[PDB]
Amino acid sequence: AVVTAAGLAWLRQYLNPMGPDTTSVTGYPDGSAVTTCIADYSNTFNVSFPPREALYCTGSSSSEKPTLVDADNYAKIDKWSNYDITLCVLALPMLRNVVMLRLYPHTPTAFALTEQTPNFPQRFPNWSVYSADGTRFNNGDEPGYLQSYVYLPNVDKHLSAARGYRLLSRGITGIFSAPALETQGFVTACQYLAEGSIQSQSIKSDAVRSVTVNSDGTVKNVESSSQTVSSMPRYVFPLDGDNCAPSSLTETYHQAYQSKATDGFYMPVLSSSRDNPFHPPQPRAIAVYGSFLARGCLDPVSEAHEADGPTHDIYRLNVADDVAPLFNTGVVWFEGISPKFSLKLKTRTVLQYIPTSGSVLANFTRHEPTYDQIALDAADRLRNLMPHAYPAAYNDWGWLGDLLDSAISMLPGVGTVYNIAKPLIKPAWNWLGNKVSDFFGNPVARDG
Amino acid sequence: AVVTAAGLAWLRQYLNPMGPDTTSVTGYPDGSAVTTCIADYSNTFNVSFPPREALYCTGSSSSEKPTLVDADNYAKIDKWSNYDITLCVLALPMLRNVVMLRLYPHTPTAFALTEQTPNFPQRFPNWSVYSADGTRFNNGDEPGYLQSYVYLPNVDKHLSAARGYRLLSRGITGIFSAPALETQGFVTACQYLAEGSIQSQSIKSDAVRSVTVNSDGTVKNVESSSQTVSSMPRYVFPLDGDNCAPSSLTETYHQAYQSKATDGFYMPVLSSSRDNPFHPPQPRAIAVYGSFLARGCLDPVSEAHEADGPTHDIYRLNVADDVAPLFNTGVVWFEGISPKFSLKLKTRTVLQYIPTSGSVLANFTRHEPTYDQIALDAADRLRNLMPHAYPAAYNDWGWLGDLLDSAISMLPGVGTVYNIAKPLIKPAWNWLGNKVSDFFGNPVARDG
Amino acid sequence: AVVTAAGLAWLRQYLNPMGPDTTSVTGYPDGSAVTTCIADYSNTFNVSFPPREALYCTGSSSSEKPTLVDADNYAKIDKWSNYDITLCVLALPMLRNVVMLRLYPHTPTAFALTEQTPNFPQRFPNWSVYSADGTRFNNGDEPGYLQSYVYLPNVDKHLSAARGYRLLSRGITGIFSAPALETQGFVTACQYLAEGSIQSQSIKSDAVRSVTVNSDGTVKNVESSSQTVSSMPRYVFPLDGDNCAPSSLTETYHQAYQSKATDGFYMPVLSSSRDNPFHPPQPRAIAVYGSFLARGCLDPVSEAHEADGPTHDIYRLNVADDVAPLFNTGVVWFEGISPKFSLKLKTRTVLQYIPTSGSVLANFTRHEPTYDQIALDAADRLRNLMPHAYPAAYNDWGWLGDLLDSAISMLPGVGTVYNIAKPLIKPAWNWLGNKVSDFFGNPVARDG
Amino acid sequence: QYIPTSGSVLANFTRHEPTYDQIALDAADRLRNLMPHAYPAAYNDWGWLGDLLDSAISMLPGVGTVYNIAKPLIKPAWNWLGNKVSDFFGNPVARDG
Amino acid sequence: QYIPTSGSVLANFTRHEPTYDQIALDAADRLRNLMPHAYPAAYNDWGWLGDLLDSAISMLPGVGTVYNIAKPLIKPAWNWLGNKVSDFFGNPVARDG
Repeated sequence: AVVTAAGLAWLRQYLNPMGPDTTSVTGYPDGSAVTTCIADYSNTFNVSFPPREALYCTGSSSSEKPTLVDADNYAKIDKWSNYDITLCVLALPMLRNVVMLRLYPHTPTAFALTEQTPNFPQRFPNWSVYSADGTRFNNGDEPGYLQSYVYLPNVDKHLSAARGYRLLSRGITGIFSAPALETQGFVTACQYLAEGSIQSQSIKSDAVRSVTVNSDGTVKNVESSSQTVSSMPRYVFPLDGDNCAPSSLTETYHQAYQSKATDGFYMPVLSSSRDNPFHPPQPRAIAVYGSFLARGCLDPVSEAHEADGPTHDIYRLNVADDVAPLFNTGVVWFEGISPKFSLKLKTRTVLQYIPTSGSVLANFTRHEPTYDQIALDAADRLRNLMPHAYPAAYNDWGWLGDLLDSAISMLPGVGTVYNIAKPLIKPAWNWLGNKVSDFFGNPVARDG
Repeated sequence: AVVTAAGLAWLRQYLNPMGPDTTSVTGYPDGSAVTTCIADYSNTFNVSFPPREALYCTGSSSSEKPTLVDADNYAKIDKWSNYDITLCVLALPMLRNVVMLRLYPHTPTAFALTEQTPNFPQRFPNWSVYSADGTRFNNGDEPGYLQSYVYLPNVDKHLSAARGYRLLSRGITGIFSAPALETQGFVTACQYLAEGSIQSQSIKSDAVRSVTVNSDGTVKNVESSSQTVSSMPRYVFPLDGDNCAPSSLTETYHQAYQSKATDGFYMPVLSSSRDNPFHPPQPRAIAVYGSFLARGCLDPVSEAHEADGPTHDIYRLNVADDVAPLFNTGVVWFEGISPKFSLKLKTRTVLQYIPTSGSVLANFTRHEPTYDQIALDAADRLRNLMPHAYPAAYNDWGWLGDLLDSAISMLPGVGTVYNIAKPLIKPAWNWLGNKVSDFFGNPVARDG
Repeated sequence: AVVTAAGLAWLRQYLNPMGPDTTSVTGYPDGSAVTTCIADYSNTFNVSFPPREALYCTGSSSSEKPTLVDADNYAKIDKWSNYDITLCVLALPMLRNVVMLRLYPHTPTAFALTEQTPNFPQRFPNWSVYSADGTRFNNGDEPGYLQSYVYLPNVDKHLSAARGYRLLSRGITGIFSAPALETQGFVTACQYLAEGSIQSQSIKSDAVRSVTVNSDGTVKNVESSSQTVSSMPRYVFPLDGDNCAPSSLTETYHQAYQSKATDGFYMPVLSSSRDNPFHPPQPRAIAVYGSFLARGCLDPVSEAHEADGPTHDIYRLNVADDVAPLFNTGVVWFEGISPKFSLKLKTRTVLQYIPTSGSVLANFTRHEPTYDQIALDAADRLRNLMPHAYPAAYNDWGWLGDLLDSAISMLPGVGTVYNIAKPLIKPAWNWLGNKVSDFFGNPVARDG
Repeated sequence: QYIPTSGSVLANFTRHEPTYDQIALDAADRLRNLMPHAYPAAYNDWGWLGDLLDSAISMLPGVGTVYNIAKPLIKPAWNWLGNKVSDFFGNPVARDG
Repeated sequence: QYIPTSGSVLANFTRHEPTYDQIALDAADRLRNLMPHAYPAAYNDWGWLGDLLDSAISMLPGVGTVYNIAKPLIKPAWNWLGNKVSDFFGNPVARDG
């Protein structure tokens, strides 16, 4: 009838993954009664404007040939460096490939994605170029943007050796810096659930046409294999790419975070569900789910037009991974950034494993199947009222824990002993105008 | 620890969508903290025996040609009009295409469905004819029944412009009338969860057979492409068509509603789940899930017979839509109806949207992310004890709200302050014999 | 605010399916308000070392020919009978085919499964032989192990005649015996959730190659159909076959049961979820989910290598069934068993039906849609702290019910009236060393 | 009721409480001669049945009686043709259909 | 505000509470002649508005008044050029931009 210590610790690391006090690492409070090993991956990447040597092309040029650097089309990308730029990060719930970095000459109207599968998507220090017309880039085209994946290798190496896993928490911090007199820019952050699923797109086969004209050979096998079948199963994410523009996100979600660029960001991605069960590792090809062109049988049609129905485009990412289901997809945008910026990305991913016998993880297990129902209910309660992100320097929340968690742990049901803990009001997170008030009306003087 | 006003209003519109007091429209009480726009679609259709001009044929006759009216086989359908008829409505959870109307010469043994995909299914004012042998109808066959879809166009137009949606409530009313001295007939209504899912049926490819007999041409590519693959993914509904006969529904479900025909009906379709999350629009081809013929590997067989296993027939509807998951499928039957009847269908569908930026919905948003846990728990509690339908004129329930909702809002957990609200007894909804008693023993004198 | 009698009875049969006091049969406490019929299937099988007449081969030898007995390779299996053996039973949640028996000459390193689909898997009295190299067995190979399915025919016959079903409880008892002076051996038991799903494996089509060399015939249709498509949908179980070795199971799960062989076993398989909804019968081909060989797009690759990505092997069982979702998969191992053993398997499967009108089940319905929330919460609570199995003779648990269920029914939320029921401690189930203590510290003197 | 044959289908549906109640049998034998042979098709859920008729008549058999007096029992008048129907306790029957 | 035409797009967005409030209309008619015609672009969220100005002026109309006295109302001085701005209750306006 009261939150335990372990449940409270889990709640604190789940809501504040990169808070300074989160030193101990604790598991999900459900009493799984299974030997588990919890791993904490902290990584840091200094991302800036890439030089030409780390810049490959995804077109059919690098199709069978390995990665092809840019044949000194880098002049156009220098032209980008003349003006201000835009930098998106997209944190899908994939376990490895923690985030997708993307660099634009200027803010796009939507999070476009190429129809054709790219060639050799590049891990972070390298980038891959895409054309301005939303197609893959071969040398001699017009570069549209740069893209890269931030890859955690230890996560792969450990996920190989595990019966099951579950993501405990994940946080991404964006310490931003730029030369003095060029600190201009804005930052926007938003989380939302993009519930992926294993789907296969609808494709067509090819009808064989043989015309034997020989004196005895007159078979004429004109049989039509050109029917509609299902492609490979892929894990498909329904992120509304057309609606991931910054302004749309700000006006849609009330917990979205906005600030000047120098504040950076700190996104503690949150689970969208209430239970977090173990899953066997299942690396699959990831794809992102587009829109449909032909209305098809959305209108009265014939049998022949049942096939070309509302089939949504599926954009292959050419990246395989296993995803943490029920976790929010995060996205931040930096607009009007000076091209000679410097973003220090810090990712902290803590996740639980069930070690496979004889594997490396077996030597690190740590056994307390603690149970705490109240912590889970409190997390489900708090999901809908935490801000989506905070300034990069905003850690060690005074309101968290002894105040917010305690005040909200008395609401669930009537599992309450303390009569009243503390009144809870609606916080006002106006970082742009320095009028920030936390959940209890206390103001927030600037700590950076 | 007490139901709010907004939660109560949502509960009232969810349980009584077409009640007279439901003037205000309110959203799902989960505090989604998202800019939302709630739309209320009220539609009315006067359905009667169709004339010949509004009656098309679905056979291969109208395959590439557009819809083909009946070549004055309408004499047989007049013969139908000689005797009494039967009228089914099937309310699947599809957002548009609110209901499926179907007209039978006499009550069928099951809700049959054609194996071959029909041609040009018709929106309500028009109908489409199907043969008596459970096949599509070409001119010169024996007509078996008529079918049509009741289509809401504004729902489509708005669903185009939305990031996400969720169905809040849906009600269907069936005001029935007929000439005096021909009021004879019966009405039956039942709801049940038919949990659809995205499935692909198993089909076969075609093996190519080339016999080059030329002096140098002797390739003989006899390779067999005749393997088993997966067809298009479709949203498949597991409605037991073989068991949707009226009598079976009455004897299976205790909340099923039965009455004389003149009472009409009023079905407030209910959600089968406890949470109602947003979903991106996903129009897919709808299909209904049949039964299997060949037992296949249900018995010890060889590899070659693994393929022809228990593959269930999938009946394509040739209709594309996106469905409200977790909502019950409703069905009503009118038996022994005078053929010159008149049914006024009134559908009220209220559903929430997340507007896309710049779309029309953006001008109508209305922002109060109210939270009310007790309302959700009360709805989950009440799901299993509300009647499936009421007489068409039975609105403004005295027992609802101040009595039923209040009495049942004290059960959940022990989140209770008022000591005792009101004893709750088992109601007796015997509309046929005029012995109706509500949830508190009060009787129901006839209001129509 | 207190557990009902019906809820308590359901809890007792769910946790102790084969306890002597479980005479009455009761349904799931959710108040489904549906006409239901509960069936109780109790079966007994005396399994021992099979003789040659009941021993078929699964290789391509018995491909189109029906089952083929062993062409007196039975000498090698007698050689097995010279030494000690190993006997696994694998209780997947399939409704019919209650368990899979498997016999090994000596303990394997993993629960291997053949890549090629076997021929004519045999029901229990017969067995099917598999080669030592993990392939199907034709006469003249090296036999690796024997396998059979324990099939319940009445379950099939009743599942044909039902709108919907749900598994209420299932227990498997393993009364073990052997000639005196040969009682040596060990027994291990473990349950774990293997959440299956309808998946289709990725396969390839075949590219047609026609070279018309005729004077007028020069078509040369070289079109490539050799693309990647999806195979048949199958219900796929993610059981970690590589990690089902006995020692790994013992060291992974803390509730795993270990004892000397003569103790037998008694596994009350438990649901892994909290709600148990009805489902329509859906017999599908069952398959077990393997591992992947080629890393594919787990590394930066080209489009052509997106196809050969991490595709996991799917082992077809050549058995069709419909499964009880959310129920644990059980597995027991008997090591070092004298080859002339005798295992009396007793399975009790109790499950609910919604009868189809006019079917046989309709004559046996029994209507009390009892509701009991507390029983469901108590079951969810108890899931994680019950032992996975008990000695075959350990029934009629004193601690169960009046003590364990009562003590734990006061924890959920604060729905508690009795101040304190009884302190609950951590039980110590050390059956090997005769130091067994139940949940309240009381010891367990040996009852057999 | 059935006694299932071993291995038959009925064996899977058995339901075991050999309840004994002598008073119910005596009450049924008593009531046999004074129940109407039929009722209108819509006449179910008899108010007089059970808590009133069965209780009132369960005290007659022998002297196996604890409650002093339950309720006086009169001769009902089932005149369905003329809408003058009175049940076993004089209460009238307004038409329910 | 709109009255939607049947079947039109607006019909899907209707929102029904025909609220009546006479006092609000009278207060608006009263306030029309004494509000400034415009304010500096950054001058929003008026402290004097509503709880002070509307409340103080809602007691004037007729004698439909319950609260004895709300707050004295003086003549504001909107001198934005010289930074000598005083609102309707004499409180000054320090520059917010």
